[PDB]
Amino acid sequence: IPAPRLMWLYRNGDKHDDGTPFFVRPYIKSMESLYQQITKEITPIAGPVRRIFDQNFRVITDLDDIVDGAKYLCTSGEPPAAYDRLEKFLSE
Repeated sequence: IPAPRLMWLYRNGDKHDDGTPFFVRPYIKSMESLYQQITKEITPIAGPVRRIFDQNFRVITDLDDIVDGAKYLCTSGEPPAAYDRLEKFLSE
């Protein structure tokens, strides 16, 4: 049983978002449960979170795929924002 993994959450389309740290507690078992807790934290101006992308724009489909310390782009069902809005999300 791992310790709670850390996600650096980025608000889709908010080019000034410097990232919001979020700890995935071990009880979270479904994606919708995770989306709900993430929505509470970052409150996207486009509605509750429905999609989370890693920095290679792969959609997260299961909790086991989350990487401690990785950065994630959260959308409300829209595609990722234009590239020039993604500089902070995409920086190493």
